[PDB]
Amino acid sequence: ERSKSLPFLMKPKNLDGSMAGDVGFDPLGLSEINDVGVDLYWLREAELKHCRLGMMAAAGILFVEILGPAPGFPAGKSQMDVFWKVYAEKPSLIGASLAAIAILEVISGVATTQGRQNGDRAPGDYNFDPLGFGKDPAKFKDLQLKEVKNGRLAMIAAAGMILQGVSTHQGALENLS
Amino acid sequence: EKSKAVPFLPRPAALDGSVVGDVGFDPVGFTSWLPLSYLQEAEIKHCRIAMLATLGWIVADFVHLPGAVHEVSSLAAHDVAVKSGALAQILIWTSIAEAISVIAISQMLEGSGRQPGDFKFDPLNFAKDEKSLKKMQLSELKNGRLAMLAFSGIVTQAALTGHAFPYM
Ligand code: CLA
Ligand SMILES: C/C(C=C=C1C(C)(C)C[C@H](O)C[C@@]1(C)O)=C/C=C/C(C)=C/C=C/C=C(C)/C=C/C=C(/C=C/[C@@]12O[C@]1(C)C[C@@H](O)CC2(C)C)CO
Ligand SMILES: CC(/C=C/C=C(C)/C=C/[C@@]12O[C@]1(C)C[C@@H](O)CC2(C)C)=C\C=C\C=C(C)\C=C\C=C(C)\C=C\[C@@]12O[C@]1(C)C[C@@H](O)CC2(C)C
Repeated sequence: ERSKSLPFLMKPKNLDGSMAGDVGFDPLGLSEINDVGVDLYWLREAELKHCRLGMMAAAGILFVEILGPAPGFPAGKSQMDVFWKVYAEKPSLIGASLAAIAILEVISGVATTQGRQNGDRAPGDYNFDPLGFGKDPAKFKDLQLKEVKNGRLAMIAAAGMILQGVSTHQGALENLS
Repeated sequence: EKSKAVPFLPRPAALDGSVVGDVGFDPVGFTSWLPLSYLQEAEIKHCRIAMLATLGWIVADFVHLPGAVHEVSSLAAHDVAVKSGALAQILIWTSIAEAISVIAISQMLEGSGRQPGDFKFDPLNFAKDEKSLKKMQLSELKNGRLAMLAFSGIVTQAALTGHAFPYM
């Protein structure tokens, strides 16, 4: 009856055990929202998209700062400020990436709403397993848990890197030391 | 359910299997409120127009017709051809063809039996049975889509950088 994460709180009604990373940590009861097209399905899809985006962004920042930029690309070690140097010399790359992300996000929203309507697609599912790393069950649950935990950690990390780069105008590991 | 192209999206519910080049790609559901034959005709018309346009752009940046008016790049050829009246002739004959097309598409939508884009233009055969016709329709659709995207890229790159045939 009590949430596993917060023993002083009752179990959130909509979070039983199903989703990976579920420990009952919903103090504000946001999982019970059923308005403005927002429900547990939409919240989970948003959480998974945030997890994946944060993982990609943190990996990119760390890669560029440690191993350096790719040939022909600007340096500076400040990832929040090197973006304007890339846009100053290769605006077409940024524009094409933005257009591609826009199209993919329109497709993602359509897929989310459709899967919410005629329930056949789990939240965050895009059938993207080209290498077959999660075919069999009893490993899919473990992979989902790993992805969720890594994505939450990378969300926090990427938000921290964004704020550090905006404020200190220095590199992430530069702030570290 | 679970359209072939986008495996996580539902089938567009208007494209089951009985159209050439039908991989179930309609995420925004254009076929849900527009006739399928109308959209097919529009797509095939775009394919043919853009194939001709890509070939003409690339060729005219290499070979020029005799005369001083034809000595401009394809990027600047529009303002020269419109002034000389060269594009007026193309406009006149294209308008005639498109009025006949108005009649044809109206008849196709109101029964008839004319397949979308089927003008029966076939001096040579190149398509003897149903299988050959289907294969060549798929080839035409794929080549037309590729040429539409290719002309888009060619024009955008040439406008961005006023370069010759290599528009990099
Ligand atoms: C979308 C189709 C299209 C359009 C609008 C244009 C437009 C133009 N072309 Mg052009 N061209 C095209 C296709 C096209 N071309 C193709 C496919 C080729 C390859 C043979 C060429 C080869 C070409 C050359 C070599 C030159 C031009 C030039 C020009 C410019 C002025 C003279 C002229 O009209 O061309 C004259 C066109 C030709 C001599 C060949 C056209 C052959 C046609 C397109 C193929 C048969 C299709 C058939 C007749 C369709 C019937 C239509 C129906 C309604 C009845 C003008 C901007 C001239 C210029 O100023 O260059 C900058 C020039 O020197 N074009
Ligand atoms: C209606 C809609 C879409 C939809 C739909 C459909 C289509 C109807 C389908 C469904 O049926 C429903 C629904 C709702 O899904 C809404 C669209 C979404 C919006 C409104 C898009 C918002 C995106 C904004 C982002 C993601 C911007 C991020 C900015 C960054 C800046 C980066 C910086 O580097 C910059 C530039 C400068 C640097 O110095 C430092 C920083 C600041 C870090 C980080 O990235
Ligand atoms: C949109 C795009 C790029 C957009 C870039 C933009 C907006 C950038 C704009 C800017 O930089 C400028 C210009 C100047 C700056 O000052 C301002 C900004 C704004 C910064 C590229 C698309 C590029 C699109 C591309 C490359 C498409 C390739 C498509 C292929 C290969 C298709 C293949 C098929 O069609 C066939 C062949 C057969 C079919 O049946 C099957 C498939 C597979 C679908």
